[PDB]
Amino acid sequence: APLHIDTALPDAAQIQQSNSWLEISLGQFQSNIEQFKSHMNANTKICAIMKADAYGNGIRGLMPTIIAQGIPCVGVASNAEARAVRESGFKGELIRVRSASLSEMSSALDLNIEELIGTHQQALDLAELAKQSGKTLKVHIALNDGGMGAAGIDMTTEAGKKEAVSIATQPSLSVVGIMTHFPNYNADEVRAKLAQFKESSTWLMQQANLKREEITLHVANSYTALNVPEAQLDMVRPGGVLFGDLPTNPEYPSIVSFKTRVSSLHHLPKDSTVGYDSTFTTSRDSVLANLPVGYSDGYPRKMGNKAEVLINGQRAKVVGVTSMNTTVVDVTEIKGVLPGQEVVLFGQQQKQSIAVSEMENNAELIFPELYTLWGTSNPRFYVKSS
Amino acid sequence: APLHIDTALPDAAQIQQSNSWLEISLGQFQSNIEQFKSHMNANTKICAIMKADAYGNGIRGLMPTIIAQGIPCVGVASNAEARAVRESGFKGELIRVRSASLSEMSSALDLNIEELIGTHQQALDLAELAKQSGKTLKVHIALNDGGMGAAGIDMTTEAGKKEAVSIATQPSLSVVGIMTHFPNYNADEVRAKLAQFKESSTWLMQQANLKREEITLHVANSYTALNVPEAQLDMVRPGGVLFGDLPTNPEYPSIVSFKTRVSSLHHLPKDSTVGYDSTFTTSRDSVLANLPVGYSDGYPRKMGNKAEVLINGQRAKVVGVTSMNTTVVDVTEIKGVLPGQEVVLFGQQQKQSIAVSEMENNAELIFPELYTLWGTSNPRFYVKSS
Ligand SMILES: *Cc1c(COP(=O)(O)O)cnc(C)c1O
Ligand SMILES: *Cc1c(COP(=O)(O)O)cnc(C)c1O
Repeated sequence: APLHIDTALPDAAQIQQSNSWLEISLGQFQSNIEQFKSHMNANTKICAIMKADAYGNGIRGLMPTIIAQGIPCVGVASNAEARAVRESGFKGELIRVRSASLSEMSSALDLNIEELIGTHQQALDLAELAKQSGKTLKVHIALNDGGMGAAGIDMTTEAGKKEAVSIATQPSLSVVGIMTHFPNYNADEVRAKLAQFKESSTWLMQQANLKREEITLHVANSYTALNVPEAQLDMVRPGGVLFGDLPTNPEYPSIVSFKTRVSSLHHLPKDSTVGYDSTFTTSRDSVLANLPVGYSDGYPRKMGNKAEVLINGQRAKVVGVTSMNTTVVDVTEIKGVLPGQEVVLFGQQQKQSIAVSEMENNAELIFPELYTLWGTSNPRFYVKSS
Repeated sequence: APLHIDTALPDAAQIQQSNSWLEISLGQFQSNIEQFKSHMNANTKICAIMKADAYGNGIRGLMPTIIAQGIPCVGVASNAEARAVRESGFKGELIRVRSASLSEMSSALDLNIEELIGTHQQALDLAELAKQSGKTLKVHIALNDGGMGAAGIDMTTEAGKKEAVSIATQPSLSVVGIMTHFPNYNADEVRAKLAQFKESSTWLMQQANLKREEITLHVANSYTALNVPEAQLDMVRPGGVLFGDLPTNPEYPSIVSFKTRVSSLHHLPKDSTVGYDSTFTTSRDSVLANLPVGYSDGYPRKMGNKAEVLINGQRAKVVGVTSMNTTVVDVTEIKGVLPGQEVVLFGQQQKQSIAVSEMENNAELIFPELYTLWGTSNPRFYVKSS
């Protein structure tokens, strides 16, 4: 992950001299948050998950919305993300959504993160940090009732239960939450695992003399919070849906568009090869648009000869493989095309739209694989309109 | 591409609190440059191609080597890259290796870039910029003899030849180079296209009254410079080989390693699912290492259930799919594993090595697709040893 999340919010002139960029619809983000809120029980609170620099959309540009919406909790993964969240002035709960090394946790003490622990050694390490800093650190215990087998303590055996109790009774730590995480969007499976989580967390609280009314039980990602409402419990952890990436729930549109522009227009006669490996040959006298975007910007090699882009409200085929820095598009039949015109790689333009499924099929990746790396590799412009 | 290339060269403490990082062997880079130089004719000069933030390895950390080695020319793609090169104090020739929009070219005037033009409109636009800035701008004309059909002017028709002459005779521009670029690593094809390039460039110079001895003819990328020596001409444009990514020439080892560390160690009984979509189930009582790296760091989803990583000098299988931020590895049979230990995702560790072909097969990407996005998504540490 980036060591530092740049403090700049790119302006129009800066975007104008960028090769490619992301356009983030702040209105759509606000709308998605408000829509999501409308479905939450009165007794659940929201922890907005902002890992991977807010799912590629950018923590620094989105935090003022999180604050204006009065969201009480934010989740992050890296220390750079924790810093960017606190630098926004956010003074609510900040949780880490993943296991973090001791070196990560120790360097972030000033940020008041509630770490996520699932092993005795993590508890021991944090207890020592607490001791050395003269404070009691707040933690969430991750349980494995969801069956992720990743961050949590599995309690299906005697040894696992014993380890769980050790975590939960560690001196110098305050257990403020107990959680799990679900691996699938199957509602029946989530309901069965939710029941098991309630059993496991109740048992653990009994064993460690924790008071239920002081513990935040939380299990729900975006899918679960909306589609298994009884799993909302004390707090929900929506990430993708806020950004409009919950594939089961298309009523939350994506907030991200990926754009470039036509650099140059080239006349190429019939029977001319295009691109590395000469994977395409013109079948007619052609006009090709040269776009200064390539796989190093996160537009994959596989897009060539498969994808279409939008130029002047019309679909144009990507021809030849995409190079490290350049993409070539056939604009032979597209009317009105000129250098400098905006090109949509993902998003809408006039009456045309590129679907998420289309992107996925062409890239042979899932959508977040695309957009998280778009976000590390391109500036974000926050559009505020409508 | 990034709008700004961070000015920091991460130190050990900063790396220690990063989740994942790249290790760049400066010694290997120096060695690769010196080895490459040993094969260049006395009359050719070197333009080190440093696009995509030096192929993910980082312009700012590598420029002092470029300068110490007395390389006279650097090539870049984005304006941010041009800035990073000039900010190193490099005062040699700076060329753009791709078509760039007018908005890009106009914003970069202070950087003294020699732009790369293949259309009349680009020539006209730059001539106007020259006029308005009271100077003569230096340009390279891209020709299509290589058959890339991307940045160049195709001269196989009368109209193409006429456009080429218009580019080459534009008032207020100084043609300092004429070039092409080859789409394949086939030496016989490169030789045939080289002959055609010599014919086309000679004709163009005659038509526009250009003086051969003042024009730099250049056609060779890494592959061509080493494997078709007669194509070295006046200047070569090596990128990949300097960084140790020329697949035909393994005698230039890769300068990049991708690393993380063990965050936590988890005991998971037999018949336990791991990861989203529960694509893996343990067949025995297991110990799993949780690594804080995932696809948002550029370690693809497809690595799960396919790849191995190196921990304590031994290979360990990645189990379940990689998530946005986390990777799980089976260390059940690995002896000596402890939290905090370094993990090699790509590179060498003790007697083990992960091959480029292995990476490619597992990720279902070509190597530069991986490393360019590693470079935008992780800090670089420059190792200076041996
Ligand atoms: C990312 C993550 C979430 C949010 O997941 P979405 O499917 O994007 O809503 C919630 N909890 C944890 C532990 C996560 O890692
Ligand atoms: C990237 C590029 C090069 C260098 O290519 P390698 O195969 O990495 O050596 C040379 N010329 C142009 C025009 C390029 O775009």
